Amino acid sequence: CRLSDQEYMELVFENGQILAKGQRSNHNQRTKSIMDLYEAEYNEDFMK
Amino acid sequence: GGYIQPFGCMIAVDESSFRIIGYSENAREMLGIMILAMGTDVRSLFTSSSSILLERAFVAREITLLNPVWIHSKNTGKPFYAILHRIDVGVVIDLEPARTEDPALSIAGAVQSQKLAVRAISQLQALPGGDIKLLCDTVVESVRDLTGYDRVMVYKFHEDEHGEVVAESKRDDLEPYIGLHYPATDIPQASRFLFKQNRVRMIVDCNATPVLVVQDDRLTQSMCLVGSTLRAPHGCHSQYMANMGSIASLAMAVIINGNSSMRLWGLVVCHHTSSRCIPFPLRYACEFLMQAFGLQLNMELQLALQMSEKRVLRTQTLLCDMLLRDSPAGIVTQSPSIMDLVKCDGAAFLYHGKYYPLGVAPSEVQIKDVVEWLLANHADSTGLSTDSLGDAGYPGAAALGDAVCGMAVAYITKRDFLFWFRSHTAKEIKWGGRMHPRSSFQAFLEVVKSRSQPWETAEMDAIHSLQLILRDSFKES
Amino acid sequence: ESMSKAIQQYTVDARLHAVFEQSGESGKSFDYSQSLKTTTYGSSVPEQQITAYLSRIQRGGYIQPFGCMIAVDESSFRIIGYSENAREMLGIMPPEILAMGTDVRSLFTSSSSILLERAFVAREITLLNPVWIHSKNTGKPFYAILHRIDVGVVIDLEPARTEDPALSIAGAVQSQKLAVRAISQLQALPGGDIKLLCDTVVESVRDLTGYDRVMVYKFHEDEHGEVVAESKRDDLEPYIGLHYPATDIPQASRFLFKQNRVRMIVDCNATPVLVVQDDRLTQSMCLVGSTLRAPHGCHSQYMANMGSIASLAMAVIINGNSSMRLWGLVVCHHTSSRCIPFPLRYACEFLMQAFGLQLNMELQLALQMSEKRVLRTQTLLCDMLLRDSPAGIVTQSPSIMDLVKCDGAAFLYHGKYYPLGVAPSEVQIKDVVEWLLANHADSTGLSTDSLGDAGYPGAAALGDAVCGMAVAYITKRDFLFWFRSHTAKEIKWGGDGQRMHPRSSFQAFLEVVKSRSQPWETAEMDAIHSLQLILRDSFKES
Ligand SMILES: *[C@@H](C)[C@H]1/C(=C/c2[nH]c(/C=C3N=C(/C=C4/NC(=O)C(C=C)=C4C)C(C)=C\3CCC(=O)O)c(CCC(=O)O)c2C)NC(=O)[C@@H]1C
Ligand SMILES: *[C@@H](C)[C@H]1/C(=C/c2[nH]c(/C=C3N=C(/C=C4/NC(=O)C(C=C)=C4C)C(C)=C\3CCC(=O)O)c(CCC(=O)O)c2C)NC(=O)[C@@H]1C
Repeated sequence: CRLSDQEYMELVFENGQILAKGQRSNHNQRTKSIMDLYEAEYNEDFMK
Repeated sequence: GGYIQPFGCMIAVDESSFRIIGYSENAREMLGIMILAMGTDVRSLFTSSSSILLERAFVAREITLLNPVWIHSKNTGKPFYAILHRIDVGVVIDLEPARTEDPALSIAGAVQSQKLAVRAISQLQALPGGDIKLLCDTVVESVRDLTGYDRVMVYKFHEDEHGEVVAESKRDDLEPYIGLHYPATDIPQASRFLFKQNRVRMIVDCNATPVLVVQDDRLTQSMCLVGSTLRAPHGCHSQYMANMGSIASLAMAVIINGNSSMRLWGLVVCHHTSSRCIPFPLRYACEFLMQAFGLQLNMELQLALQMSEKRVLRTQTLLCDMLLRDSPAGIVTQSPSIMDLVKCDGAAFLYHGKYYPLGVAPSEVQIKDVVEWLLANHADSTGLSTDSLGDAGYPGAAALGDAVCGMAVAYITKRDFLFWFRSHTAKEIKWGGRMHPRSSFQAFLEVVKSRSQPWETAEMDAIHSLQLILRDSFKES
Repeated sequence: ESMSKAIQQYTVDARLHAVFEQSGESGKSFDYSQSLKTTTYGSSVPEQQITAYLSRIQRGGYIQPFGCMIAVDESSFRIIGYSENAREMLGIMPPEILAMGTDVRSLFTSSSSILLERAFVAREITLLNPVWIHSKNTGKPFYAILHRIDVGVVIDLEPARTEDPALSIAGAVQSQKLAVRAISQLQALPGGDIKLLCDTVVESVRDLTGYDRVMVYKFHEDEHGEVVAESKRDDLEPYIGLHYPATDIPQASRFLFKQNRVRMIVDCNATPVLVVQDDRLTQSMCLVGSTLRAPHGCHSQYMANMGSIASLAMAVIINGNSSMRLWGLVVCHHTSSRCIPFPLRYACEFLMQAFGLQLNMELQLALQMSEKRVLRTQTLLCDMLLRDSPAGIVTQSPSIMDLVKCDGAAFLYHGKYYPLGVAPSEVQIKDVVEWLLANHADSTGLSTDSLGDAGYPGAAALGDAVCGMAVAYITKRDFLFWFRSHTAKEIKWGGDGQRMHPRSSFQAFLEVVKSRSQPWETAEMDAIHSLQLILRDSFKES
């Protein structure tokens, strides 16, 4: 039950069938809450 | 005038001339001033662009749809998220400081609130629409992921306004509050109305010293801070939260459609262990998710009602078909019985002296005693239903104990009867775990002692239709 | 993967695309009607044509000229492909600053580069998407949307309005609050009607964006489309009630619409922009997720011919039985160039999600109500059979016609013929019985959508009055008949098929459904089978 991000997929025609092969077959899953991600990424420290 | 939590400001002005009529006691120190005094112009306290935005918000009819406003301070230049509403006296603005002063990151956050809400709702709509427990668990999981609190639960208000925790997700170091019930008195009606109006209520610190709002000496009465999001909680609730252990909270509102006017189905309450403030985009993402939650809950409720109607109709048809074959005494002798029409712990049929029990039913002596009592008081009626045998008129209810607390009777002619019994509301409640949830529990039990769950309208009409079938069949012979 | 309409339609889409390209290259005109009539719904196409068609649709290397595209390698921030107009847009032109193999962090400002780096090294979800950046030379504010392909990161850069950032935040909060109000108004609606829901949604959408025309397309089981609501601009010609063939929206395009929720076309007459790539890369870039992908020439020509210059299409997705299904689209059309900002698209997506949820509501509730009504009608018919002779079930009301939506009913009891509504004559039904017993003898039923395609030699003289016939085998001599008329009777719209215009689409659709009734749903056959079982048991008791 993770939020994740929209992953796009492309139709290919193989073995006499139309299969929606994914782009990147994918470790290091997220282990921190979205609150921690917001507090880390939105860090305006390099503007000193 | 009231009180406010010390994480924001409060300024009330006249709508026509932007004329100050009352300010919070911390406004002249958080806005960087020291000018405020009493009775000054707010446009002079902000930058030109912020003043233009404020005037544009003021002029528009619906003061909503223009909230929040990213105004800027004038003496320090720090940003300030401002929320506006109308108090019939004037316009009230609440300023909550923004901790992202970058003009580039703020826009990214303002769009990411919408993106996060869309992603969470898209996750919500993947589940099949056939149950409510899965919906509640998914909602609490998503809310815990977005907010990162220490505990998230869902409260459900019953027909007598008492609550029951139906879903929960916690950091597994604390006791689990799933399956607990509390009486209706724990939530005042005014608080329910306020939750119906402003479908968000966030308390940052329960031990924070409230700040008095300074009023003006030209207007009667105290201004209504009901619509404000900075209103300080009552002392009783602060004591309750301090005793429970939680220090911060964020209660949303689940609102469904009913008989049209809306109905407060329940809340979604998040609890922490230390002061948590949370940033604005996550708050708005949760607020946007609650709407889809309410829509799906209404869907599930209506579908469940239709399914229950269909099931009751099928059961009644099967019962009537079994009745028509041979003697009418075959109703109870076969596997499909009366106990399937209604949610009951026992059933009984009194037909020509001979008595047929099923499940948790009293003995024959108590049965004829009940018949005598019924024929004493209610003789000309057609049916009766008491959620408690005692307190209703039965003198012998003490002998029954906590097994026949609830009862519903239907007379056939004047002497043959159909009874549906029900035990007290303590055999289906577990909660395996000074104001404290332990005190509220089992005080709910003393409130509901020697009483069964009330009979719903659908069951009453099902019983009425079946009874009419008995009258028709027995009139045929 | 064979009987489904989509797989059969893929080959027809490939054939039509090839025909369009051949006509275009040879200096001719794409004849819509002749091309649609010539190719059938079957499949006689090899693997190479389908593969090439899919590659051309998904990997075309052409974007719309309202934003730039830059692709980089995740390893060392190195450009591996870009659009030409980027040099125009970023202001790089007067040692090359935009040459392949450069550092993409030297094109923007230092803070923008740092934000890009933070958004680059990430995880399953990142919290800077899109980013608000500034070009190095001029200072143009750019909205950068990043997504991932099999070889690197694709960045779509769209220009933004240069103004006070407070106005930038306001333009998003107001657009989101409008959608919130629309959803709230959608909530407080008397349930049980779909038409009112659609008519509210179209008005809310038109008030939100502000286009010159908004319509809702619903897809049937045949996979064709129908306009179910419309909010025009007074002097514009109405399109409500229009029906267009299934081939107008290819299956691959439907998949793409389901992938990216909101797809916008700014100008249908602008010149598409080429994308330059690397020599080492095997195949062309994948523009399957880029918000700048240019429409194929066929749709651009269609939009130019019919009158629209801009477009904004959104997807209506319901839950099918986990699994998502495309119920239809909500499409806004304009009469000039129109490029709405980014937050409006997200607000529209939110509104579409709410609309889909309420649609699932109404569909499931309607199905339950239909089941209840069918049960009540069947019980009443059984009571009527018990109280009187079997012929009673056709004499008074409610009768067998009330069981399913049809135009006529017929009962054949030992030579006696009981017709209700529109129905064939005596000799006509006798010949129908003869053919039915000759062809399908060992069967308990037969449901056909067209008596012509089924094999009945008498369908031609039968006429358009009855076209579909559902049969129930009560005995070897007694049957139950339900008759339904052709689809064109309820098809009514207030409106040389060379050009590609909605009138030609309507003509093609009317040609497609010639001598064909509406599909027989499964629930109708279930009810017919239940009635057949009850009648069979009752008559076997006698
Ligand atoms: C004292 C005056 C009475 C009182 C007042 C009061 N309560 C609320 C809000 C809530 N009361 C909750 C109580 C409980 N008890 C539980 O068993 C439990 C959870 C399992 C909780 C948290 C409750 C569910 C709420 C709403 C959620 C929350 O805010 O935490 C309020 C409103 C406070 C405000 O919003 O400003 C008042 C005034 N409650 C009592 O129990 C006393 C008899
Ligand atoms: C040429 C290759 C074939 C073709 C391709 C094609 N169509 C679309 C998208 C749409 N086709 C629509 C058609 C019609 N016809 C109508 O009757 C009508 C309105 C009353 C319209 C607009 C249609 C509804 C769409 C969806 C988008 C929209 O509403 O404009 C596409 C996808 C384009 C994209 O990527 O956005 C392609 C490639 N269509 C034909 O008619 C040719 C046979």
